[PDB]
Amino acid sequence: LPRPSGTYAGLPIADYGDAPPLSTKTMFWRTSPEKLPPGAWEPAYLGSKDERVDGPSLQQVMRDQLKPYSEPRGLLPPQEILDAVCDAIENRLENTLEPQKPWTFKKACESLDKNTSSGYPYHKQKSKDWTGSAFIGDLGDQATHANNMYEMGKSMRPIYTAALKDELVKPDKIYGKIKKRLLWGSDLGTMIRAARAFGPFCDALKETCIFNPIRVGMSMNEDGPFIFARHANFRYHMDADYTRWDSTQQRAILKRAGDIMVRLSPEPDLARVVMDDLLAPSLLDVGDYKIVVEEGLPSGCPCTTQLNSLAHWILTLCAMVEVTRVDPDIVMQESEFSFYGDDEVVSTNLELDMVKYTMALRRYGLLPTRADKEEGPLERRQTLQGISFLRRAIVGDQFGWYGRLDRASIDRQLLWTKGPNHQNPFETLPGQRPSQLMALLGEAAMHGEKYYRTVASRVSKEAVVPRHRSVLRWVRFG
Repeated sequence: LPRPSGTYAGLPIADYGDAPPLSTKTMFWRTSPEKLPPGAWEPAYLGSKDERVDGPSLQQVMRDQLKPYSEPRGLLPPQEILDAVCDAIENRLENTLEPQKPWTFKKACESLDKNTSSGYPYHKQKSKDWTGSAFIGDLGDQATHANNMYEMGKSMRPIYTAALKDELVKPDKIYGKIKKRLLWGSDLGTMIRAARAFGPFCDALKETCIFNPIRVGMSMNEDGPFIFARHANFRYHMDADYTRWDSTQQRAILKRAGDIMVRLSPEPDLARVVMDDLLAPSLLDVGDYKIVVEEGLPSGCPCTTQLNSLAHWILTLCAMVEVTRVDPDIVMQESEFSFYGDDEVVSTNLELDMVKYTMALRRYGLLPTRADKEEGPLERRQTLQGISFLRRAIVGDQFGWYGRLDRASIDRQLLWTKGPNHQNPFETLPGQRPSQLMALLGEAAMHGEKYYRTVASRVSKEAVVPRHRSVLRWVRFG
Protein backbone atom coordinates (compact mmCIF):
# COMPACT_ATOMS: atom_id res chain seq x y z
CA LEU A 1 0.00 0.00 0.00
CA PRO A 2 2.82 2.52 0.59
CA ARG A 3 4.68 3.57 -2.58
CA PRO A 4 8.14 2.08 -2.92
CA SER A 5 11.18 4.38 -2.83
CA GLY A 6 14.86 4.28 -3.65
CA THR A 7 17.07 4.49 -6.71
CA TYR A 8 17.18 2.38 -9.92
CA ALA A 9 20.08 3.05 -12.31
CA GLY A 10 20.54 6.46 -10.70
CA LEU A 11 16.86 7.44 -11.08
CA PRO A 12 14.17 7.83 -8.42
CA ILE A 13 11.58 5.08 -7.86
CA ALA A 14 8.02 6.41 -7.87
CA ASP A 15 5.82 3.29 -7.84
CA TYR A 16 5.56 -0.45 -8.37
CA GLY A 17 5.77 -1.52 -11.99
CA ASP A 18 3.31 -3.54 -14.05
CA ALA A 19 5.50 -4.25 -17.13
CA PRO A 20 5.75 -7.88 -18.20
CA PRO A 21 9.27 -9.47 -18.15
CA LEU A 22 11.80 -8.40 -20.82
CA SER A 23 11.68 -10.70 -23.89
CA THR A 24 14.33 -13.41 -24.07
CA LYS A 25 13.50 -14.20 -27.69
CA THR A 26 14.42 -12.92 -31.14
CA MET A 27 12.41 -12.69 -34.37
CA PHE A 28 15.52 -13.35 -36.46
CA TRP A 29 16.21 -16.70 -38.08
CA ARG A 30 19.14 -17.84 -40.22
CA THR A 31 18.17 -18.38 -43.85
CA SER A 32 20.69 -21.26 -44.09
CA PRO A 33 22.29 -23.78 -41.65
CA GLU A 34 25.80 -22.89 -42.93
CA LYS A 35 28.10 -21.26 -40.34
CA LEU A 36 28.24 -17.44 -40.37
CA PRO A 37 31.20 -15.64 -41.95
CA PRO A 38 33.78 -14.26 -39.45
CA GLY A 39 32.63 -11.00 -37.79
CA ALA A 40 28.97 -11.39 -38.90
CA TRP A 41 26.26 -9.41 -37.14
CA GLU A 42 23.78 -11.48 -35.05
CA PRO A 43 20.62 -10.71 -33.03
CA ALA A 44 21.22 -8.75 -29.83
CA TYR A 45 21.81 -10.53 -26.54
CA LEU A 46 18.89 -12.56 -25.23
CA GLY A 47 19.69 -12.64 -21.50
CA SER A 48 20.46 -15.52 -19.08
CA LYS A 49 19.06 -18.14 -21.45
CA ASP A 50 21.19 -17.05 -24.43
CA GLU A 51 23.13 -20.13 -25.54
CA ARG A 52 25.79 -17.96 -27.25
CA VAL A 53 27.42 -16.29 -24.20
CA ASP A 54 27.08 -16.10 -20.45
CA GLY A 55 26.25 -12.48 -19.75
CA PRO A 56 24.34 -10.32 -17.26
CA SER A 57 20.58 -10.30 -16.72
CA LEU A 58 18.49 -8.32 -19.23
CA GLN A 59 17.56 -6.15 -16.25
CA GLN A 60 21.21 -5.21 -15.80
CA VAL A 61 21.58 -4.55 -19.52
CA MET A 62 18.58 -2.24 -19.19
CA ARG A 63 20.05 -0.49 -16.11
CA ASP A 64 23.19 0.15 -18.23
CA GLN A 65 21.06 1.90 -20.89
CA LEU A 66 19.37 4.17 -18.34
CA LYS A 67 22.56 5.51 -16.68
CA PRO A 68 23.08 8.31 -19.25
CA TYR A 69 19.56 9.67 -18.40
CA SER A 70 20.77 10.50 -14.89
CA GLU A 71 23.93 12.31 -16.16
CA PRO A 72 24.11 16.13 -16.01
CA ARG A 73 22.82 17.94 -19.13
CA GLY A 74 25.06 20.03 -21.36
CA LEU A 75 24.47 23.76 -21.60
CA LEU A 76 21.71 25.55 -23.40
CA PRO A 77 22.77 27.61 -26.43
CA PRO A 78 23.01 31.39 -25.62
CA GLN A 79 19.55 32.78 -25.08
CA GLU A 80 19.54 35.35 -27.96
CA ILE A 81 20.80 32.77 -30.43
CA LEU A 82 18.24 30.18 -29.20
CA ASP A 83 15.34 32.65 -29.55
CA ALA A 84 16.41 33.80 -33.02
CA VAL A 85 16.94 30.22 -34.17
CA CYS A 86 13.52 29.08 -32.88
CA ASP A 87 11.82 32.13 -34.48
CA ALA A 88 13.50 31.46 -37.83
CA ILE A 89 12.50 27.80 -37.81
CA GLU A 90 8.93 28.62 -36.85
CA ASN A 91 8.75 31.30 -39.58
CA ARG A 92 10.06 28.84 -42.21
CA LEU A 93 7.41 26.28 -41.24
CA GLU A 94 4.66 28.96 -41.19
CA ASN A 95 5.73 29.87 -44.74
CA THR A 96 5.76 26.30 -46.05
CA LEU A 97 3.19 24.18 -44.14
CA GLU A 98 -0.40 23.81 -45.43
CA PRO A 99 -2.94 24.49 -42.60
CA GLN A 100 -4.58 21.19 -41.62
CA LYS A 101 -8.00 20.03 -40.43
CA PRO A 102 -8.06 18.72 -36.84
CA TRP A 103 -7.69 14.97 -36.50
CA THR A 104 -10.72 13.03 -35.28
CA PHE A 105 -10.73 10.25 -32.70
CA LYS A 106 -11.36 7.89 -35.57
CA LYS A 107 -8.33 9.11 -37.58
CA ALA A 108 -6.18 9.02 -34.43
CA CYS A 109 -7.23 5.41 -33.74
CA GLU A 110 -6.75 4.25 -37.34
CA SER A 111 -3.24 5.82 -37.54
CA LEU A 112 -1.98 3.57 -34.75
CA ASP A 113 0.21 0.53 -35.43
CA LYS A 114 -2.04 -2.40 -34.46
CA ASN A 115 0.82 -4.89 -34.39
CA THR A 116 2.42 -3.38 -31.30
CA SER A 117 1.61 -3.33 -27.60
CA SER A 118 -0.96 -0.99 -26.03
CA GLY A 119 1.52 -0.57 -23.16
CA TYR A 120 0.23 0.47 -19.73
CA PRO A 121 -2.06 -0.90 -18.24
CA TYR A 122 -3.19 -3.81 -20.47
CA HIS A 123 0.06 -4.60 -22.37
CA LYS A 124 -1.81 -6.32 -25.23
CA GLN A 125 -1.27 -6.25 -28.99
CA LYS A 126 -3.54 -3.40 -30.14
CA SER A 127 -5.11 -5.71 -32.76
CA LYS A 128 -6.53 -7.85 -29.92
CA ASP A 129 -9.23 -5.19 -29.31
CA TRP A 130 -9.51 -3.83 -32.83
CA THR A 131 -12.55 -4.65 -34.99
CA GLY A 132 -11.27 -3.12 -38.22
CA SER A 133 -12.48 0.38 -37.45
CA ALA A 134 -12.55 0.99 -33.67
CA PHE A 135 -11.12 -0.15 -30.40
CA ILE A 136 -13.48 -2.22 -28.29
CA GLY A 137 -13.21 -3.99 -24.92
CA ASP A 138 -10.46 -2.77 -22.54
CA LEU A 139 -8.63 -0.78 -25.19
CA GLY A 140 -11.87 0.89 -26.31
CA ASP A 141 -12.30 2.10 -22.72
CA GLN A 142 -8.72 3.36 -22.48
CA ALA A 143 -8.95 5.07 -25.91
CA THR A 144 -12.36 6.70 -25.18
CA HIS A 145 -11.36 7.99 -21.78
CA ALA A 146 -8.11 9.47 -23.21
CA ASN A 147 -10.08 11.04 -26.06
CA ASN A 148 -12.48 12.66 -23.53
CA MET A 149 -9.54 14.06 -21.55
CA TYR A 150 -8.02 15.43 -24.77
CA GLU A 151 -11.23 17.21 -25.77
CA MET A 152 -11.52 18.68 -22.27
CA GLY A 153 -7.89 19.90 -22.30
CA LYS A 154 -7.34 17.74 -19.18
CA SER A 155 -3.88 16.46 -18.20
CA MET A 156 -3.04 12.71 -17.93
CA ARG A 157 0.34 11.37 -16.79
CA PRO A 158 1.87 9.24 -19.62
CA ILE A 159 3.20 5.85 -18.51
CA TYR A 160 5.98 4.31 -20.57
CA THR A 161 7.05 0.68 -20.63
CA ALA A 162 10.80 0.05 -21.14
CA ALA A 163 11.90 -2.64 -23.54
CA LEU A 164 15.13 -3.62 -25.29
CA LYS A 165 15.40 -3.68 -29.07
CA ASP A 166 15.57 -7.00 -30.88
CA GLU A 167 17.83 -6.19 -33.84
CA LEU A 168 20.98 -7.35 -35.63
CA VAL A 169 24.09 -5.90 -33.92
CA LYS A 170 27.86 -6.08 -34.45
CA PRO A 171 29.24 -9.22 -32.74
CA ASP A 172 31.29 -7.29 -30.14
CA LYS A 173 27.92 -6.18 -28.64
CA ILE A 174 27.25 -9.85 -27.89
CA TYR A 175 30.70 -11.36 -27.22
CA GLY A 176 32.47 -8.38 -25.70
CA LYS A 177 30.69 -5.69 -23.74
CA ILE A 178 27.00 -6.47 -24.08
CA LYS A 179 24.72 -3.65 -25.21
CA LYS A 180 21.07 -3.68 -26.30
CA ARG A 181 19.02 -0.59 -27.18
CA LEU A 182 16.45 0.89 -24.84
CA LEU A 183 12.94 1.44 -26.22
CA TRP A 184 10.18 3.47 -24.66
CA GLY A 185 6.71 2.05 -25.28
CA SER A 186 3.96 4.62 -24.83
CA ASP A 187 0.57 3.83 -23.27
CA LEU A 188 -2.39 3.66 -25.66
CA GLY A 189 -4.01 6.67 -23.96
CA THR A 190 -0.99 8.89 -24.62
CA MET A 191 -0.78 7.57 -28.19
CA ILE A 192 -4.38 8.60 -28.83
CA ARG A 193 -3.88 12.05 -27.34
CA ALA A 194 -0.59 12.75 -29.20
CA ALA A 195 -2.07 11.41 -32.49
CA ARG A 196 -5.08 13.76 -32.25
CA ALA A 197 -2.94 16.67 -31.09
CA PHE A 198 0.03 16.28 -33.46
CA GLY A 199 -1.11 14.12 -36.39
CA PRO A 200 -2.06 17.19 -38.44
CA PHE A 201 1.33 18.90 -37.93
CA CYS A 202 3.14 15.64 -38.74
CA ASP A 203 1.08 15.25 -41.97
CA ALA A 204 1.81 18.84 -42.95
CA LEU A 205 5.52 18.21 -42.37
CA LYS A 206 5.54 14.92 -44.25
CA GLU A 207 3.99 16.72 -47.28
CA THR A 208 6.89 19.20 -47.23
CA CYS A 209 9.59 16.61 -46.57
CA ILE A 210 11.53 17.67 -49.69
CA PHE A 211 11.24 21.43 -49.03
CA ASN A 212 11.80 21.26 -45.28
CA PRO A 213 14.69 19.49 -43.51
CA ILE A 214 12.54 17.15 -41.43
CA ARG A 215 12.71 14.10 -43.70
CA VAL A 216 10.37 11.88 -41.65
CA GLY A 217 7.99 10.05 -44.02
CA MET A 218 10.27 10.46 -47.09
CA SER A 219 10.51 7.66 -49.63
CA MET A 220 14.20 6.93 -50.30
CA ASN A 221 13.53 5.69 -53.82
CA GLU A 222 11.13 8.39 -54.87
CA ASP A 223 12.17 11.45 -52.79
CA GLY A 224 15.89 10.72 -52.30
CA PRO A 225 16.94 11.95 -55.78
CA PHE A 226 15.42 15.42 -55.27
CA ILE A 227 16.54 15.66 -51.66
CA PHE A 228 20.18 14.80 -52.48
CA ALA A 229 20.15 17.04 -55.59
CA ARG A 230 19.24 19.99 -53.30
CA HIS A 231 22.07 19.11 -50.93
CA ALA A 232 24.46 18.91 -53.91
CA ASN A 233 23.74 22.56 -54.71
CA PHE A 234 25.95 23.52 -51.71
CA ARG A 235 29.71 23.49 -51.28
CA TYR A 236 30.46 21.62 -48.02
CA HIS A 237 28.92 18.44 -46.61
CA MET A 238 29.06 16.71 -43.24
CA ASP A 239 27.45 14.23 -40.86
CA ALA A 240 28.23 14.69 -37.15
CA ASP A 241 27.32 11.01 -36.41
CA TYR A 242 26.05 11.33 -32.80
CA THR A 243 26.38 8.79 -29.98
CA ARG A 244 23.46 8.37 -27.56
CA TRP A 245 21.51 11.23 -29.08
CA ASP A 246 18.22 10.53 -27.23
CA SER A 247 19.73 10.27 -23.77
CA THR A 248 21.77 13.47 -24.20
CA GLN A 249 18.73 15.61 -25.07
CA GLN A 250 17.79 18.53 -22.91
CA ARG A 251 14.12 18.88 -22.03
CA ALA A 252 14.55 22.66 -22.31
CA ILE A 253 15.41 22.23 -25.98
CA LEU A 254 12.60 19.68 -26.53
CA LYS A 255 10.16 22.21 -25.04
CA ARG A 256 11.25 24.83 -27.61
CA ALA A 257 10.65 22.28 -30.35
CA GLY A 258 7.33 21.38 -28.68
CA ASP A 259 6.32 25.08 -28.61
CA ILE A 260 6.69 25.21 -32.41
CA MET A 261 4.62 22.02 -32.89
CA VAL A 262 1.82 23.30 -30.60
CA ARG A 263 1.76 26.72 -32.29
CA LEU A 264 1.42 25.15 -35.76
CA SER A 265 -1.27 22.71 -34.75
CA PRO A 266 -4.96 23.31 -35.61
CA GLU A 267 -5.97 22.84 -31.95
CA PRO A 268 -3.17 24.64 -30.11
CA ASP A 269 -4.90 24.82 -26.69
CA LEU A 270 -5.61 21.07 -26.66
CA ALA A 271 -2.16 20.36 -28.18
CA ARG A 272 -0.43 22.43 -25.48
CA VAL A 273 -1.90 20.19 -22.81
CA VAL A 274 -0.67 17.07 -24.55
CA MET A 275 2.86 18.48 -25.18
CA ASP A 276 3.22 19.57 -21.57
CA ASP A 277 2.31 16.01 -20.49
CA LEU A 278 4.82 14.52 -22.99
CA LEU A 279 7.63 16.71 -21.67
CA ALA A 280 6.88 16.53 -17.91
CA PRO A 281 9.19 14.16 -15.94
CA SER A 282 8.58 10.74 -17.45
CA LEU A 283 7.25 7.70 -15.61
CA LEU A 284 9.02 4.65 -16.97
CA ASP A 285 7.93 1.11 -16.08
CA VAL A 286 11.03 -1.10 -15.77
CA GLY A 287 9.25 -4.22 -14.48
CA ASP A 288 9.41 -4.18 -10.69
CA TYR A 289 9.26 -0.39 -10.45
CA LYS A 290 8.16 2.73 -12.30
CA ILE A 291 10.93 5.33 -12.17
CA VAL A 292 11.04 9.01 -12.98
CA VAL A 293 13.13 10.21 -15.88
CA GLU A 294 13.40 14.00 -15.89
CA GLU A 295 15.73 14.45 -18.83
CA GLY A 296 16.53 13.13 -22.27
CA LEU A 297 14.02 12.23 -24.95
CA PRO A 298 10.90 10.25 -23.92
CA SER A 299 10.43 8.41 -27.23
CA GLY A 300 7.10 6.65 -26.76
CA CYS A 301 4.95 8.35 -29.41
CA PRO A 302 5.16 8.53 -33.21
CA CYS A 303 5.22 12.37 -33.11
CA THR A 304 8.44 11.81 -31.06
CA THR A 305 10.48 11.47 -34.22
CA GLN A 306 9.32 14.87 -35.54
CA LEU A 307 9.89 16.48 -32.16
CA ASN A 308 13.38 14.98 -31.99
CA SER A 309 14.21 16.07 -35.57
CA LEU A 310 13.00 19.56 -34.69
CA ALA A 311 15.31 19.64 -31.64
CA HIS A 312 18.12 18.48 -33.92
CA TRP A 313 17.30 21.34 -36.33
CA ILE A 314 17.36 23.82 -33.37
CA LEU A 315 20.72 22.55 -32.07
CA THR A 316 22.45 22.38 -35.45
CA LEU A 317 21.29 25.85 -36.42
CA CYS A 318 22.34 27.28 -32.99
CA ALA A 319 25.89 25.88 -33.39
CA MET A 320 26.18 27.19 -36.95
CA VAL A 321 24.92 30.65 -35.94
CA GLU A 322 27.23 30.78 -32.90
CA VAL A 323 30.26 29.96 -34.98
CA THR A 324 29.63 31.96 -38.18
CA ARG A 325 27.96 34.93 -36.46
CA VAL A 326 25.47 34.88 -39.33
CA ASP A 327 21.67 35.22 -38.78
CA PRO A 328 19.70 31.89 -38.77
CA ASP A 329 17.72 33.13 -41.80
CA ILE A 330 20.95 33.70 -43.75
CA VAL A 331 22.42 30.39 -42.63
CA MET A 332 19.27 28.66 -43.96
CA GLN A 333 19.54 30.57 -47.26
CA GLU A 334 23.10 29.23 -47.56
CA SER A 335 22.39 25.67 -46.39
CA GLU A 336 20.41 22.43 -46.91
CA PHE A 337 19.77 20.21 -43.89
CA SER A 338 18.29 16.72 -43.59
CA PHE A 339 17.18 15.41 -40.21
CA TYR A 340 15.54 12.19 -39.15
CA GLY A 341 15.75 12.02 -35.33
CA ASP A 342 19.49 11.77 -34.65
CA ASP A 343 20.36 11.12 -38.34
CA GLU A 344 21.59 14.20 -40.27
CA VAL A 345 23.23 15.64 -43.34
CA VAL A 346 24.33 19.25 -43.21
CA SER A 347 25.28 20.94 -46.49
CA THR A 348 26.36 24.58 -46.60
CA ASN A 349 28.11 27.30 -48.57
CA LEU A 350 29.47 28.76 -45.28
CA GLU A 351 33.13 28.13 -44.41
CA LEU A 352 32.44 26.66 -40.97
CA ASP A 353 35.13 26.79 -38.36
CA MET A 354 34.98 23.08 -37.60
CA VAL A 355 36.91 23.25 -34.28
CA LYS A 356 34.44 25.81 -32.91
CA TYR A 357 31.44 23.98 -34.38
CA THR A 358 32.48 20.69 -32.74
CA MET A 359 33.13 22.58 -29.49
CA ALA A 360 29.68 24.14 -29.60
CA LEU A 361 27.91 20.76 -30.16
CA ARG A 362 29.77 19.19 -27.26
CA ARG A 363 28.94 22.24 -25.13
CA TYR A 364 25.23 21.41 -25.65
CA GLY A 365 25.83 17.92 -24.19
CA LEU A 366 25.93 16.20 -27.61
CA LEU A 367 28.41 13.50 -28.53
CA PRO A 368 29.41 13.99 -32.18
CA THR A 369 31.99 11.53 -33.54
CA ARG A 370 34.63 11.61 -36.28
CA ALA A 371 34.64 8.77 -38.83
CA ASP A 372 38.00 7.64 -37.35
CA LYS A 373 36.82 7.90 -33.68
CA GLU A 374 39.72 10.32 -32.90
CA GLU A 375 39.34 13.13 -30.34
CA GLY A 376 39.60 16.21 -32.62
CA PRO A 377 37.18 18.35 -34.68
CA LEU A 378 34.53 16.94 -37.06
CA GLU A 379 35.38 16.71 -40.76
CA ARG A 380 33.91 18.68 -43.61
CA ARG A 381 34.16 17.52 -47.24
CA GLN A 382 33.46 19.08 -50.62
CA THR A 383 31.69 16.01 -52.02
CA LEU A 384 28.32 14.57 -51.05
CA GLN A 385 29.49 11.12 -52.30
CA GLY A 386 30.51 9.03 -49.25
CA ILE A 387 27.93 10.46 -46.83
CA SER A 388 25.00 8.32 -45.60
CA PHE A 389 21.37 9.00 -44.68
CA LEU A 390 18.77 6.52 -43.37
CA ARG A 391 21.49 3.82 -43.69
CA ARG A 392 21.89 4.36 -47.47
CA ALA A 393 25.06 5.81 -48.99
CA ILE A 394 24.42 8.90 -51.14
CA VAL A 395 25.51 8.12 -54.71
CA GLY A 396 25.60 10.35 -57.76
CA ASP A 397 25.89 9.44 -61.41
CA GLN A 398 24.91 10.73 -64.85
CA PHE A 399 21.22 10.16 -64.02
CA GLY A 400 21.39 11.96 -60.68
CA TRP A 401 21.64 11.24 -56.96
CA TYR A 402 20.19 8.29 -55.08
CA GLY A 403 20.54 6.31 -51.87
CA ARG A 404 22.14 2.91 -52.16
CA LEU A 405 22.17 0.22 -49.48
CA ASP A 406 25.77 -0.97 -49.04
CA ARG A 407 26.98 -4.52 -49.77
CA ALA A 408 27.44 -5.46 -46.08
CA SER A 409 23.84 -4.53 -45.37
CA ILE A 410 22.49 -6.39 -48.40
CA ASP A 411 24.67 -9.40 -47.48
CA ARG A 412 23.32 -9.17 -43.90
CA GLN A 413 19.69 -9.25 -45.10
CA LEU A 414 20.39 -12.43 -47.10
CA LEU A 415 21.64 -14.18 -43.95
CA TRP A 416 18.58 -13.44 -41.82
CA THR A 417 14.84 -13.50 -42.12
CA LYS A 418 12.06 -12.51 -39.76
CA GLY A 419 9.65 -15.00 -38.31
CA PRO A 420 8.08 -15.90 -34.94
CA ASN A 421 9.91 -15.29 -31.69
CA HIS A 422 12.39 -18.03 -30.75
CA GLN A 423 15.28 -18.69 -28.40
CA ASN A 424 18.04 -19.86 -30.80
CA PRO A 425 18.85 -17.32 -33.57
CA PHE A 426 20.86 -19.94 -35.49
CA GLU A 427 17.79 -22.12 -36.26
CA THR A 428 16.63 -21.76 -39.86
CA LEU A 429 12.93 -21.29 -40.49
CA PRO A 430 11.30 -24.50 -41.80
CA GLY A 431 10.13 -24.24 -45.42
CA GLN A 432 8.09 -16.97 -48.78
CA ARG A 433 9.61 -13.47 -48.98
CA PRO A 434 8.74 -12.21 -52.54
CA SER A 435 8.68 -8.42 -51.95
CA GLN A 436 11.85 -8.41 -49.80
CA LEU A 437 13.73 -10.59 -52.33
CA MET A 438 12.77 -8.10 -55.06
CA ALA A 439 13.96 -5.14 -52.97
CA LEU A 440 17.38 -6.78 -52.37
CA LEU A 441 17.62 -7.51 -56.09
CA GLY A 442 17.01 -3.80 -56.76
CA GLU A 443 19.62 -2.80 -54.18
CA ALA A 444 22.17 -5.30 -55.53
CA ALA A 445 21.53 -4.05 -59.08
CA MET A 446 22.77 -0.61 -58.06
CA HIS A 447 26.21 -2.12 -57.33
CA GLY A 448 26.79 -3.25 -60.96
CA GLU A 449 26.78 -6.59 -62.86
CA LYS A 450 29.44 -8.54 -60.94
CA TYR A 451 27.88 -8.02 -57.50
CA TYR A 452 24.32 -8.36 -58.86
CA ARG A 453 25.04 -11.75 -60.44
CA THR A 454 26.24 -13.15 -57.08
CA VAL A 455 23.22 -11.76 -55.18
CA ALA A 456 20.79 -13.05 -57.86
CA SER A 457 22.46 -16.45 -57.54
CA ARG A 458 21.89 -16.59 -53.74
CA VAL A 459 18.36 -15.24 -54.32
CA SER A 460 17.53 -17.96 -56.90
CA LYS A 461 18.85 -20.60 -54.47
CA GLU A 462 16.28 -19.43 -51.88
CA ALA A 463 13.30 -19.24 -54.28
CA VAL A 464 11.51 -14.86 -61.55
CA VAL A 465 15.07 -13.41 -61.80
CA PRO A 466 15.19 -10.39 -64.16
CA ARG A 467 18.25 -9.18 -66.08
CA HIS A 468 20.49 -6.60 -64.37
CA ARG A 469 19.67 -3.76 -66.81
CA SER A 470 15.94 -4.32 -66.31
CA VAL A 471 15.90 -4.30 -62.49
CA LEU A 472 18.44 -1.43 -62.40
CA ARG A 473 16.12 0.59 -64.62
CA TRP A 474 13.11 -0.29 -62.45
CA VAL A 475 14.65 0.64 -59.09
CA ARG A 476 16.24 3.94 -60.27
CA PHE A 477 13.38 5.28 -62.42
CA GLY A 478 10.02 4.44 -60.78
